[PDB]
Amino acid sequence: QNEKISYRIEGPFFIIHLINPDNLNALEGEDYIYLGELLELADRNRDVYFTIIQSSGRFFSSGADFKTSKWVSNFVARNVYVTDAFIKHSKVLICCLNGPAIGLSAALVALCDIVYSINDKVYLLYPFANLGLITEGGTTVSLPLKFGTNTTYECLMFNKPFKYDIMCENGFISKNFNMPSSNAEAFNAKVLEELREKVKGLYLPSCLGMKKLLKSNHIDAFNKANSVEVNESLKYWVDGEPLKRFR
Amino acid sequence: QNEKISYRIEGPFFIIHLINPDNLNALEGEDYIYLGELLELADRNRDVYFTIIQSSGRFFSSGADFKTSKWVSNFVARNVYVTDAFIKHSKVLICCLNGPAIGLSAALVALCDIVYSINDKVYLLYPFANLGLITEGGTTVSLPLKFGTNTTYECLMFNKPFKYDIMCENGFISKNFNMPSSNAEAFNAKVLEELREKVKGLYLPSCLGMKKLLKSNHIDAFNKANSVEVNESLKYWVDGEPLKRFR
Amino acid sequence: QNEKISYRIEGPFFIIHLINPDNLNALEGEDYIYLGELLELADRNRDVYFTIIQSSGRFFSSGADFKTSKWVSNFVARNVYVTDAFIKHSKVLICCLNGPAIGLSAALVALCDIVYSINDKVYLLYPFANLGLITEGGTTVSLPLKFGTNTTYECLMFNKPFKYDIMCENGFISKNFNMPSSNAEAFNAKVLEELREKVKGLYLPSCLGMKKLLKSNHIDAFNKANSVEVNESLKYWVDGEPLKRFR
Repeated sequence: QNEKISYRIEGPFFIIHLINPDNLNALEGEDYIYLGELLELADRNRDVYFTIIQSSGRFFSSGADFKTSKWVSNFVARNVYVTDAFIKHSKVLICCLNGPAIGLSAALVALCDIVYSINDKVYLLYPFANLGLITEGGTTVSLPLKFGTNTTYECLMFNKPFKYDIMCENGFISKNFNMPSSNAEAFNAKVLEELREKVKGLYLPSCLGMKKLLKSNHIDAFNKANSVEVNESLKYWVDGEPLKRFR
Repeated sequence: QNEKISYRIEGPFFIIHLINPDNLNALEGEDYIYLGELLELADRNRDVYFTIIQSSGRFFSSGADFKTSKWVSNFVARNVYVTDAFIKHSKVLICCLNGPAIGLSAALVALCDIVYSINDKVYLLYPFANLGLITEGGTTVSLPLKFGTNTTYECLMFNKPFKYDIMCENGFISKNFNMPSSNAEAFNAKVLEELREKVKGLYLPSCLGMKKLLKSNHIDAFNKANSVEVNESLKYWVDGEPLKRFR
Repeated sequence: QNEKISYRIEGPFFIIHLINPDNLNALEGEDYIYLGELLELADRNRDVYFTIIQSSGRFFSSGADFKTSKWVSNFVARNVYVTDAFIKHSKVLICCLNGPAIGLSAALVALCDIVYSINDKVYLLYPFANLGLITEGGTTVSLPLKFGTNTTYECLMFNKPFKYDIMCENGFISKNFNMPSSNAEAFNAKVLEELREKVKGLYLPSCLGMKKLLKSNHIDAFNKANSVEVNESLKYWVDGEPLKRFR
């Protein structure tokens, strides 16, 4: 197991927690892999109906941690594995956004089923054009779907944040808790307090039955997207440009 | 014919009216069937270009009326038939929302082409998780399409209303008449007054031509949805849980 | 070359300009064709990454210029060619909306990737029902996608504008410059000033790589749409009604 990311179960809630606020929860390849496996884990567990993903500090995650060298063949394997696990996960994926997210970790927020926000200073940022890359983590599908093509084009092409006012206008954030971003702990605990309230009286196997159908609406497109995003990425690595621009 | 639901024709407008406000226009299986047949009716009638669906009282409809017992094989046959008729209907479907709608009658509001609202206290509610069921009436497709996946997940998974402020933010309501919900009669009559204004000067066969193309965008998905929703539902009935939870 | 529409290149920006404000930039068939060819042009040019489309005066365009007569077989050939060129264009399409757009020129605004507006008095209008026609310029796909089915039905069926407040609520306008619509010149120049700012530091081949993937999400539907819109249109011409209603 891993000291940047913890997890526990709590009735129907399998809870994953990024516990490295000092480093703005930047994640390395093996961290993304681990995160992928925790989902595989919650997904086998027959008592779990909701995978909640929380973080810490002032950022949800600043994304990739930057510290023949086909280290990029791991970078790529990273993308595929973790993106696959989200796309396919059958439990209801909930993300507690305690601050900005960037890069692949931002793409993963966009694959979650429900998102809640600590306050209105949150944003998602996809700096691909800036690092001479293209879309990853299913964003080809996930961004236009959840924010619209024209907004997606404005943000991706010109490396601009999908800010909070955009998130509400498109219903991306299912609720804002409007709390200090000093206290991520209380926000994460407030969310789970309410989740515990909302599930009372429900028949949870219905939720999974319902996700099973809703998921079918785009599952093929999500997978197609993951596949072709990776293929086309290689054209960009072999050119070399991404590397020069890691500085 | 049937004493819970009336209808008349009025130039291009085939008007269907739920006329049972005392019982908050709850509908039984045969009522949904009848409603399905009235659409088949308007759909054959070559003078009709708009099927308007109005109700009465303080509710548009509270949905299913609850009053070897394979009565559920009728419940199921109900869903399939009436959902089919909406999906396939070729006239422009307009719904005059005089108050909340619940359940299948709420799903049918989501299949209508245009919706108008009496005032800002209207809502749609889909209590499937609460009755140990899954999605029905094409909601698998219709909700994410018209409100977005993240909002759909928040409302369905946790049995919460799609309230009015959500409906505007997603353009679901094409106009609010902002009238007392004492007077549904005047609201229904105001809507038809305006509809009569708006059609003047138009070439109505163009409207049907245009719906024919727009409809093609999701017709397969709607049908796939109706089919698999029903199949998967049976897994839930045979378990029994829906029944225990009718109390 | 053509005296109603100019163009120049300026680093990565291929700029097309409708320069006939006196006639509210109404366009004839051969004008739409030319516009189609300018795109084919920018699309071959390997130094170009953005095709910017600007206009002049108080209108972006009032659409079709109205001034055995199978002149309609040219009307139709017009639609197909120019709609094809937009659908398929691989450079990032940006449209600077200096005032209202109508008809096919409005449909082409809806095919652009990004749109900016001079001020909040802009609108798009699709008067097809009014001229006994159906959808053209891919609007069958483009309108519901970018504004939603219910709003699309309200505007098309009843010949009403997609006004500015609707455009923001659906993220259609990626930024409003809030300037006098006296001065279109300054607005067009302000847009290009900012575009020049935003591209600095980026790796432009990433933008085209990203559009290549995003475009794939609906390219088949757009093409299907162009094809069947044309086929079904002929049923309406042969009836004659469009012609009677050109007065």
